[PDB]
Amino acid sequence: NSLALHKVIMVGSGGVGKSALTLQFMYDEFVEDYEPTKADSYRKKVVLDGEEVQIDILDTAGQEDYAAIRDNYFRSGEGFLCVFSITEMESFAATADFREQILRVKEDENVPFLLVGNKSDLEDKRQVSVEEAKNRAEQWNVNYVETSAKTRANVDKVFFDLMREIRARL
Ligand SMILES: Nc1nc2c(ncn2[C@@H]2O[C@H](COP(=O)(O)OP(=O)(O)O)[C@@H](O)[C@H]2O)c(=O)[nH]1
Ligand SMILES: *S(=O)(=O)c1ccc(S(=O)(=O)Nc2cc(F)cc(OC)c2)c2c1OCCO2
Ligand SMILES: [Ca+2]
Ligand SMILES: [Ca+2]
Ligand SMILES: [Ca+2]
Repeated sequence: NSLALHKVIMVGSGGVGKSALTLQFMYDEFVEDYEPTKADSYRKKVVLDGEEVQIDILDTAGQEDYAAIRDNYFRSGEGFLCVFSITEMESFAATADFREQILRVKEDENVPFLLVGNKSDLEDKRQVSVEEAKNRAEQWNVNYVETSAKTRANVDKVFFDLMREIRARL
């Protein structure tokens, strides 16, 4: 009677595509204006490897600055999509901070976690090399996936593959 509930948290610096990825996954729409300061949760039934489950997505927005609240939000998460934009090197640099924030709270270096390089449809504006992102993912023992919220490339993959990590590790 009770479905598995996979609790996913989007993290990453501003403008990288957290909301656009979420809204593409949820509603099959590329949304380009979503309030940068708006954090919201989303829930959908999805059939994961043939099992009906519920995904809950917390689309964070960095507005909450009070560390105890931010940590409470992370503590509740079971898996993390750590998003940067391949067109903004500083957003890639910033991923280290989210990683540490998550590790401090979850206290488990194997927490379900994907490094997501979004905006793969903007190859001509790339600032982060595939090599260096892959190297960082290797250092963290996480998978690296490049996505485009615009074209839908690997959007279902990152949510499904994270749910597979949650299923396996919890
Ligand atoms: N070209 C392109 N633009 C994107 C992609 N994902 C997000 N954007 C754009 O980047 C801006 C910020 O995206 P948003 O999801 O609001 O970033 P957030 O601050 O991480 O939630 C928006 O104007 C989006 O249209 C993508 O995959 N490709
Ligand atoms: S709450 O459900 O009232 C809530 C959720 C999310 C945010 S936020 O994403 O704007 N701030 C966060 C939340 C995180 F889990 C992590 C952050 O750093 C990655 C930032 C939020 C609230 O309520 C208060 C305002 O912010
Ligand atoms: Ca769960
Ligand atoms: Ca957003
Ligand atoms: Ca869909």
